[PDB]
Amino acid sequence: EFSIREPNLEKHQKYTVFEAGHTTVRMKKGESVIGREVPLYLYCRTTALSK
Amino acid sequence: PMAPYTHKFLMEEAWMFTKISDPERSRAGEILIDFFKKGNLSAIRPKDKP
Amino acid sequence: TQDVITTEGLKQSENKLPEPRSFPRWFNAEWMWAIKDSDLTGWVPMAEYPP
Amino acid sequence: SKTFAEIAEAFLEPEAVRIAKEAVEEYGDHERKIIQIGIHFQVCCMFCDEYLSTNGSDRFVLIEGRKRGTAVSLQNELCKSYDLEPLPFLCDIFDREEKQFVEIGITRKADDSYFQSKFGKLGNSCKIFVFSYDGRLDKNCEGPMEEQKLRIFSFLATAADFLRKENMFNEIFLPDNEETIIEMKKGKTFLELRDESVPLPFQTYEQMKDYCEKFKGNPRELASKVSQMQSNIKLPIKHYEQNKFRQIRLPKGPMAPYTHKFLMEEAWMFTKISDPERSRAGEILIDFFKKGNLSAIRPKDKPLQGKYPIHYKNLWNQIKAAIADRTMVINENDHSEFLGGIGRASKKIPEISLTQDVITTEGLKQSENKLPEPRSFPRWFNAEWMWAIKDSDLTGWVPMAEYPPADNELEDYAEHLNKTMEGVLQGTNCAREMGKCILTVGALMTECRLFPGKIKVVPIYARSKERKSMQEGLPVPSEMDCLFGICVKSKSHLNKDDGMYTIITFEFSIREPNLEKHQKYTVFEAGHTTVREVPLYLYCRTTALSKIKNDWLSKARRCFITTMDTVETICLRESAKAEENLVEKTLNEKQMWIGKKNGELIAQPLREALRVQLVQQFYFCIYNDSQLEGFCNEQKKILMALEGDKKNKSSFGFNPEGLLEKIEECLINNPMCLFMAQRLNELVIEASKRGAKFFK
Amino acid sequence: MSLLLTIAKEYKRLCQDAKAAQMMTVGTVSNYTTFKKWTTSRKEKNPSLRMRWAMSSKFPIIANKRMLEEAQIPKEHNNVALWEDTEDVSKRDHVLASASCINYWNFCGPCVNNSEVIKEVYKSRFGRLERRKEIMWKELRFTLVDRQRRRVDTQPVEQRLRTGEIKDLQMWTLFEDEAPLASKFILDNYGLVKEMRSKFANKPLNKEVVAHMLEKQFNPESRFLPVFGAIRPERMELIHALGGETWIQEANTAGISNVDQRKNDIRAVCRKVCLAANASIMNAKSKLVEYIKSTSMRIGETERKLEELILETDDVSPEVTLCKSALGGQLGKTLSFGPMLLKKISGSGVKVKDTVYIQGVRAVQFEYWSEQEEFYGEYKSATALFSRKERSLEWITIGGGINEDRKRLLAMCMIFCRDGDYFKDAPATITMADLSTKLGREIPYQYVMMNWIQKSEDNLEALLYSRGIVETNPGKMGSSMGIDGSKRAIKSLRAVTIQSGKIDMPESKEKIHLELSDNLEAFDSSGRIVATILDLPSDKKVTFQDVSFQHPDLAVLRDEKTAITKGYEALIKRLGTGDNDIPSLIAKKDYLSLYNLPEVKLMAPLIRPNRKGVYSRVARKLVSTQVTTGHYSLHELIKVLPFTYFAPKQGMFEGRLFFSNDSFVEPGVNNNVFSWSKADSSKIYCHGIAIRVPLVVGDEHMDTSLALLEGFSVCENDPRAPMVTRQDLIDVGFGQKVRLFVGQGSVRTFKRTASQRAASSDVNKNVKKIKM
Amino acid sequence: IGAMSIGEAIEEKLLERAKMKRDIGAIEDSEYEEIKDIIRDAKKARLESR
RNA sequence: AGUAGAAACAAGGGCCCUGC
Repeated sequence: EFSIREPNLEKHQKYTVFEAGHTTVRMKKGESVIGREVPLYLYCRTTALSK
Repeated sequence: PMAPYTHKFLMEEAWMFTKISDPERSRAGEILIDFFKKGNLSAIRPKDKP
Repeated sequence: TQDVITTEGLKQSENKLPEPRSFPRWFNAEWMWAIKDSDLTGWVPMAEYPP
Repeated sequence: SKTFAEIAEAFLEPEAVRIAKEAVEEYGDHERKIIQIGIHFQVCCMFCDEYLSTNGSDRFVLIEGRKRGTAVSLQNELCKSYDLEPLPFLCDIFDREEKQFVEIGITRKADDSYFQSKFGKLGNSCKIFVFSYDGRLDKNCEGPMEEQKLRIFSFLATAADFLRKENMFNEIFLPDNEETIIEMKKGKTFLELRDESVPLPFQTYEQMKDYCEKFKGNPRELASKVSQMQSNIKLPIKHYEQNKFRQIRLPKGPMAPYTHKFLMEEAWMFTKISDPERSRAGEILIDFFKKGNLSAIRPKDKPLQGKYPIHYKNLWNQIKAAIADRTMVINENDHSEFLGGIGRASKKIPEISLTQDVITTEGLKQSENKLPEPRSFPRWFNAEWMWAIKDSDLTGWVPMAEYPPADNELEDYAEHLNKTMEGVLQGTNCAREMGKCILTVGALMTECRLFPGKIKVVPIYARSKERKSMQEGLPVPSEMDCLFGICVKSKSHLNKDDGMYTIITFEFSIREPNLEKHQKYTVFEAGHTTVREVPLYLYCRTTALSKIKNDWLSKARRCFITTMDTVETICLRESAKAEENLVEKTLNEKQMWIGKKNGELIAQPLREALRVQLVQQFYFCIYNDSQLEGFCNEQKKILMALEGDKKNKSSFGFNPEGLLEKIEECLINNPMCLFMAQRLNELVIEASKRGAKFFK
Repeated sequence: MSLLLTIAKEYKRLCQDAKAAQMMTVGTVSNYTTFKKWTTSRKEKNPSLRMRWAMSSKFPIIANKRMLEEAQIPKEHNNVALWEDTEDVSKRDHVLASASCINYWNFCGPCVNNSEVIKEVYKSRFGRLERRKEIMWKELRFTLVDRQRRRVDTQPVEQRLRTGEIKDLQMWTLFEDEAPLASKFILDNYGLVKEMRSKFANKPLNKEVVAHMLEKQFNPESRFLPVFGAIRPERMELIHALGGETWIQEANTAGISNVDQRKNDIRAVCRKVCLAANASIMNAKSKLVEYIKSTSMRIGETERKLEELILETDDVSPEVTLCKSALGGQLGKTLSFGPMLLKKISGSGVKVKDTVYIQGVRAVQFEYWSEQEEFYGEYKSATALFSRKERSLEWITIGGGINEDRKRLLAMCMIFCRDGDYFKDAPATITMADLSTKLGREIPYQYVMMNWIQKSEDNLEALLYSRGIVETNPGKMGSSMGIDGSKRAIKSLRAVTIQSGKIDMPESKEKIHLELSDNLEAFDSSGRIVATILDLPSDKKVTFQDVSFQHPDLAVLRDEKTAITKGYEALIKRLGTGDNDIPSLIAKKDYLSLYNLPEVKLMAPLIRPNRKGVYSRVARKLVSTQVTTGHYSLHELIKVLPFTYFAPKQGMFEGRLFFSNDSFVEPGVNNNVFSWSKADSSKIYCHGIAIRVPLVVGDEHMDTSLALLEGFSVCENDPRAPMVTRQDLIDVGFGQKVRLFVGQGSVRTFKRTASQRAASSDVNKNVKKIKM
Repeated sequence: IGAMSIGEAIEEKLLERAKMKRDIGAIEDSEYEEIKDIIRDAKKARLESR
């Protein structure tokens, strides 16, 4: 999964995390839209399921 | 130790790329391919050390 | 046989229990975030309304 | 590498390499010239650069890469077409917008010499450009186009760096016109010798060289000489089955006496509990002294056997005195001086100060080396071997490190097998002898390093741990410091390896001696000791060691490695053939012959046969000498013959009697060699009941 | 500082002596190496003995004195000595010390700010550790193992290089002021150097240690070992804990270190270009070399040129061989006949002619070798050791593990040796049509029979029948092979033997320089063929990732994106030196002359025509804003310039700048049409194709002299020009001269003018103009 | 490697480093001139001995 | 005295130094 909020060791224990380059955020500016770059993280995890 | 997160997906720390919806390509197999075409996924290249 | 058992040291597979854990200090934040209102809308589909 | 072409291909285009290669083949010059030519050729090429003229046509026309005849044809054709005068020599490039040939040169020397020679050779006929690998230019006309200069100088800079890095930036590979003949400077004396070292039929190196350079093969005369040599030789071939092996003949004389520095079977020990605070040797030797047993000893002037009893008695008294003063040192008096061989080193007499009268005064013949004299089979060796096989009432004699963690089944297997085997071996008597050697030699080595030129006092001790009973009774068994005797060194000035420093050994025992075995010792009746009361004896002698024996005895834990190797190999080989863990089974069941008793063979499980192999390896560590070296080196021929006999491979040999002679040559006064020779004879005897090739 | 003055005083005192002056005057600087050997030469026979006998002393170690005083390391800390004022005999500037002193330092000594740099210095060994942690062991089992001996690589390594390419890399990363002229490996692999440089800069380090470790990080340790199972550097590095002669520690180690994936990618690309060039009829040689040099590929993070990877690999496959042959790359002495592999052990021979009748009477020439030779042969999981004698398969032994592989290996050996009557009288099934010449290119009868076998299994059965069949003699029952490939039978083939246990691959550390023909068949100083184009698979479709075939023939895009890309390429090529190019204009702050370049004028037709005015306003703004101050990003002007050609106007700028084919670029964010990164600042990606920006000027991102090296060049030495350092080297004017010190003991003169031409063309063309 | 001897290379590099520092680093013109004088004297002595 | 092997050790340099 993709995320823009770095993790903390306690809440995110089952997760292996990386940093995958950067991305962009878009917000209003008067009558137009603008973009501010931010980092990007990738949260990897394994899990089971059932029917 | 504190109880960690358990749900399968991420709720608050999530993030999403968006695109306009086409009714002729409204399926998982197709939506994913389209998202890949504009090339924002291929740019995701995690570095080695986590 | 008995020699195989003595060789491999077979035993009954011990069963593990979940370790107890403490109170989460990230649940309230998740609840707060969930109550907010999302920029986009219409996520869950529903059926129509009869006459 | 591996060829000048491969080297040149590093910084040139493979095309220019192929061109310069064909060129050197045409002229048949030394192929170390592939390099210069390629460089020169490439410069000319990059000088053309595909430039164009006003007429949209090529401006420069190369002629260098072409053959010589073709080059002359084009040169004359151009001199004619454009109406130019024909030049005497060939050139490298020709241009059209100016209609005059151009010559390019290159050199490494930072001087105009090359350009002066070329300008004299060609005057002012055409345009000449000589570049230098280090950025210089000499010409007879206006400078070339800028780009040409930049590209050329840059290329030459790279080439010079590469060559200097390969050590090929020398006159050899980049010669001038003149220095193109490299040759060994055959002088005058060397030639005089070479024509003198020739084989017989020839008398001058020129004749030999002409005979070897033109030698042709004549297989028939070769076959004739081969057969002739095959007839005046008559190589014997002897199948062992027909020509059997006699027995080995041990020497004759008295018995070989005890030789190891320390006693093994007759050794008695005083034990105490070990406290971690007092752990050094010089301290343990005092703790044992306070309780009073060490002081109760008091030999008498009448020895059961030996020589020089007075010196030994006085030395023992001085030893006790020194221990009492808490300073483990001894003074140099007449007694110690005699037993330590202090002043008995020969005195030098230069010959410049020598004369015939001096010789006749005191005979000075050449020293007559007195080689050792023979011995007989030792009858006390089998007793030692059987005593060193049993447990000793304690364990942990030899210190060992800890086991690291484990992560896969392999390491679990490794730890488990290692624990069983070590537990079996750590309890024997051979182990306590190893521990005794380790610790005592460690102590002597340290002393020899710190306190040379000083007679010291070192104990013979060991540390162990009493065995573990069941949880009942006193748990956590204790440790123990054991003391077998006293040792003394004497001015170990090991200025150089292989030296010798005599030491002296006073040991405690409760078993009277034998003249045959304890020949070197000087025994005394000391007094009594408990167990009830029992007599006590004091074995005393003198011997030596050196740096090498110290270093090797201290490293006496190799015996474990070898023994473990043998056992594990057997077990895994048996386990693989069946694809199952047969390790515990192979250790508890597979039986190994050990010896004979009442004329029958004896066998016991591998788990209990390890001890025989361990003791064999320890004895190899103890009695090693040149004799044992040669013997163990010559017995393999016999074992290979034996194996060939077991598998019906019809062995043969060229001269077996000579082999037996070589073996028996190295059997002299060494208990291990003599013992093993008797046992090898008995092996072939016992197998002859099941195989051939051995005579009785 | 004061140290510099101290060095100057030391040099003066040393020159005052007489011998020192002579030795510092004669010869070149290389003598240093020599002098480094005549001093401090002393060895020992048994260092173990002397270690146990040396550590037994009081002060057995040496150590610096000033470093101890500065660290305030006392003496006799707690009645235990640590050192004493003396002078070792050799150094004369060191003082005796004891081993305890080392522990003292480690416990209460001076601490450096940080030491995580260690993880980078020793990347290879922390890499071992990391790969190990991700292994999942399994049970242990006992059995005999079939270990074949062979040459393999034990070090997983990315971007394996040569030795000449490292000795320089060790300079631009550590000793840059003392660096030599920029070599081609540097100018090409810029991002790599930048990467290795970012880690070891402004760090406290011992550099000799770091330099040695870099050599280790780029070395595939090649060893001749016994081996079992798959062959992968990840296993070979820990083979000691996977199996011996009698046991096997099962463990899955499949998903780690991703080495062979790169190699299979490389071979796929090579097969592609080889087939493409084969499509030609008269220039397959030049076509192939051109396709090779016009291609690039990504390796991990870095971008590498194909021709550079091909000259570094060691894949003995019939594809890599051809390429390495076209590029003049030497290679090993390994043969290849279809899918199998071969290697000659001994013997000799020479070509000879013979003929065969295809149907009725149709003479067809096929060659063979007239002598005896011995060969090792390798098919999938099956090995063989055989001998040929004058058009006959004399004997053969096999050590494979499958029946199918055994039969195929035996069959390909029989073909390779022209053994049988079929080579004497071909079968009816084959015809002149199947003979050869798909489109004119003949086919030797060998590969004819080859494909005839691969076509149907029954052809293979018949070919094996061509080998004599007899009754299995007694005793040989175990060492016999039927037609099915069974280890024993009642009737078996003739002169064949089987065995369990592979055969040891031979070995030779030899290299040979081969060549090739117009039909793409390599030769080795003899009529033997080591490789060809008939021994590789027919065809298959594959989607290559991270590849760049920037060549017309190897392209699938339409004229529109190609036009945009070619416009960007042309616009970058104007980034060189000399006035009228963009660097000079930026330096002069002539932001106006950029709008008038001819290159923007050639891309102008591509702009969206209905809004060309609006974009123009915005575009010009950015450029002026960047140029007037000096804080510009060279990768952004090159992006927006094509829009500044028309006249500004008024309108709402959405944020994107569109072309005429509904493909846009956005000023500030990377997208599919124009991308770049601060990591590798020497590339521009347009529609996936890569474009190399020259290194003439350096903007804020590029931060060293590394970015200026393609702008200088050597010229005739001039003592008038000034002498400067490598840092002031940025303040010279395009076309000026300056002297400089290079590497060691060398001074030169450079001129800030570039020369884009290379030697390849200036040599090839002039050569071809000589074969007439 | 190179064409200079050892003394030449040493001298040239010292002068270059002196300038490199005096330009920006912590060096004074007095120190620079002293260094340069020392070096020229050293060169004179080296070339004069023989 | 003793050691060891097919020759060497049982101190060596200048009262002081040392152990390839």
